[PDB]
Amino acid sequence: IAGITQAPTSQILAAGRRMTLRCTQDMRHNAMYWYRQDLGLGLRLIHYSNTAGTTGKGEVPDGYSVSRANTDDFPLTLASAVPSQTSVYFCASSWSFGTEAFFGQGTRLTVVEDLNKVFPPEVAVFEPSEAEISHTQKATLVCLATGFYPDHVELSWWVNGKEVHSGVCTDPQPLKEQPALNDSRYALSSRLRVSATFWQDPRNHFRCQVQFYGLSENDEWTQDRAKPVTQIVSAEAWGRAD
Amino acid sequence: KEVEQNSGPLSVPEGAIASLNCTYSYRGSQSFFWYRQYSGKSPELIMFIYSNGDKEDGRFTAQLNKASQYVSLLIRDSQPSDSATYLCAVNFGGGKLIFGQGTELSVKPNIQNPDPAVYQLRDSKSSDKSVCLFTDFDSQTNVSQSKDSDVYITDKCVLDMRSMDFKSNSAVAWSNKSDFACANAFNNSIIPEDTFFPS
Amino acid sequence: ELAGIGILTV
Amino acid sequence: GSHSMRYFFTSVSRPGRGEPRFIAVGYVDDTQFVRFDSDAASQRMEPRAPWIEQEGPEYWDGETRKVKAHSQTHRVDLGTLRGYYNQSEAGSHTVQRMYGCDVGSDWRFLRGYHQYAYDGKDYIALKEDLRSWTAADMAAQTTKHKWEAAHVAEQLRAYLEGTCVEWLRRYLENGKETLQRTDAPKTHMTHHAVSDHEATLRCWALSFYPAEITLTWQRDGEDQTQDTELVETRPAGDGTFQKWAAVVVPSGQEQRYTCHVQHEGLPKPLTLRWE
Amino acid sequence: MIQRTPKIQVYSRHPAENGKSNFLNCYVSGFHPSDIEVDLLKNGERIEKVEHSDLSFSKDWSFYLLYYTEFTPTEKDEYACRVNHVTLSQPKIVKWDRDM
Repeated sequence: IAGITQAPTSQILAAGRRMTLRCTQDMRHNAMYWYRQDLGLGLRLIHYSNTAGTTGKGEVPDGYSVSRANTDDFPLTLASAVPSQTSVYFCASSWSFGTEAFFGQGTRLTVVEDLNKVFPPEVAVFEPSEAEISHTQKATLVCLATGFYPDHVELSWWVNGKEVHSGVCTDPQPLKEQPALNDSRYALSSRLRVSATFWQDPRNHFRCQVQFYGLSENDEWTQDRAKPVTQIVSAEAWGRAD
Repeated sequence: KEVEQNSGPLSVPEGAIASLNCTYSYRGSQSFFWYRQYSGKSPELIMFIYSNGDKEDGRFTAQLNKASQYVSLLIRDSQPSDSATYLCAVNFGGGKLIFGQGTELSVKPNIQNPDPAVYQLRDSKSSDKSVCLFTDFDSQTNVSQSKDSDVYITDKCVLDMRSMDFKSNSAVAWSNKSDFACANAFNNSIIPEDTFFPS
Repeated sequence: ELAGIGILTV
Repeated sequence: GSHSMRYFFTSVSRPGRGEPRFIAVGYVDDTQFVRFDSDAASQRMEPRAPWIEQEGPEYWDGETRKVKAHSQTHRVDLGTLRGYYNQSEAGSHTVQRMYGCDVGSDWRFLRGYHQYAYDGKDYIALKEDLRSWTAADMAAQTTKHKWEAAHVAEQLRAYLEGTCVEWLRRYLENGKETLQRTDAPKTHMTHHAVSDHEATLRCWALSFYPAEITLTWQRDGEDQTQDTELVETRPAGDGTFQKWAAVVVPSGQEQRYTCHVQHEGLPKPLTLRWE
Repeated sequence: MIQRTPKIQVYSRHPAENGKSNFLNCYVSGFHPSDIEVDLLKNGERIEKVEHSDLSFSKDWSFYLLYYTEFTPTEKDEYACRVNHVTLSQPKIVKWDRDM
């Protein structure tokens, strides 16, 4: 089925390095677009292209190259990667100029001067209160993901090896550990609430699962700890009849 | 150039009519789009409009006034699954598709039974790394953060138990090594009345 | 005013 | 009393080498007001009537982006049609596009159109209802299907019933001095004998606006669709137009013929004969 | 591929008058394709300062153009329009006739 694809979906850059975001599209659309989104500035148009072979400057051309050799592809390029370019990047396409633009999934890109400042999440689970169980007959487990930079994190709840989407809520956005200090690391909380009986059944398995996006496997890691790569970090808790 | 939407965040109660607006400079603009963005997702088209007048699409109504440089979006019969950032896009010529800043919308859950309480939960990877929960407060109660630089409290978040038709809002706080209690946790914004403490 | 829509490659 | 806005686009491939030519011109009624020429230096949309100049930079940037977009489209089109028709790349070829709208005396929408030609013949046209297409041939069907699937027609109908009309009104009001004037045709009459017994006799209409006119020939008040020579209305180069009508007639009854001139700038028809 | 030969009319902007400034016009029409050569002649020689309108077209798709130049008619001077088009084996000349 015809659609539109970006790649990669996530990237961490050392400052000064050059980078190209792939974007491709099989819908036979003439017009294509690159945008950036920043945590308060909505989408801003970078470059565009009305047709295969032609291109144009948007509101923020400044910083990035671009090319349209054919209809399908529209790669976006960063020469010297400055940390001001940390954003989320979207490729979109439309049939012709002026008709509806269909967006791709997005790319989260973080530019840092130093790759030693990247860190995985520690994940903990916190088992519900007896007071909660003896007050509202519900039981809330909470999960904390802590000490991670950047905020390339995706949290999910697994009961008995099966993901749930009910009785669960997660902070829409991570929460700086030091809201002043530069390159500060982040934290994420989540709540899973289930019935008194479900929690008290000791056969039930609960797992908080954090997919972190980190270093490509080809990276130059030099430090004394492990390479803060793309990984899943989990924490578990089991049912207590007490 | 200039695309400007209502400054968010806005808050609308469930089932109510919600309303967003967008104003644009260029008088020659000929195509107007409304997109819906959930957090960390991709903008998805709600609707488009080319002509002066109204466009109906289920729970949604677009309204365009070329003379006033104006586009509007009207959500009838609001669901909580309309809680999302809303984007206005207008075309300024060729490939020059410009986006508004986005109005952030949050539909409030109708709290069926306010039982404001604060509990304490202990750890598995030991016992002492401490965390305090705030739950079952009515939508009228807000939460604030300004403790030390050490004590972290999150924003309110609403979960929905579909099997029990129940809805709960909750906020989580913590600060590791501390003499951080439960009574002193949610007092930067004063706690409600019957705020149940277990001790 | 030129058309800003409906101009599509053949 | 009626009026019209129209845009005319010509795209010409100049092969063996590269870079096609693109010329766009825009007219309100019989008056050119904007143009774009891909061979000029500015690479921008340019004013060609006094009253469009007062428009702001957003207007001109807008029109420029849109007109460049038109050319780029046509440039893909040239390759595409070349492929559709198994033509070689050694020959020069032409794409033409005309669109716009007609209003009545009160400036309310009367009619719209969007027509497309290849090598000077009809390729695809929007029909009067603005919801359907005429494809001149088999190759054009492919384009038709593609345009139907992409809802081109609804977009064009929005432009043609809304934007076109609206902006026509804006242009007519803004250009009130120039656009809403009527210049009465100055008339006269020449006689040149051709073969003793015969003489050619010609009725001249000058300095009139708009271009629409009627020059007819009568003998004794009787229709002459036969022996008549009628030349195309031509521009004088100063905003007005010129035209004539001649008839060949045996010498002696030069008072048995009258020439009739009809124009909206005239209070009543003018009928002339010799002295 | 249909070709169409240009119609050509030479004339002045205003009625001709000796010693009084005017414009000489050559209006070519009904031609296809668009590529066309047009010169204004004074006593058979090329006049250099000639302008032309922007290429447009008519309902049947055939192009037109107006070529023009400032001139001051005398009784003795002859004026012409020379047009070359792919449909023509050699340029075509039409003389200006004031007493038409």
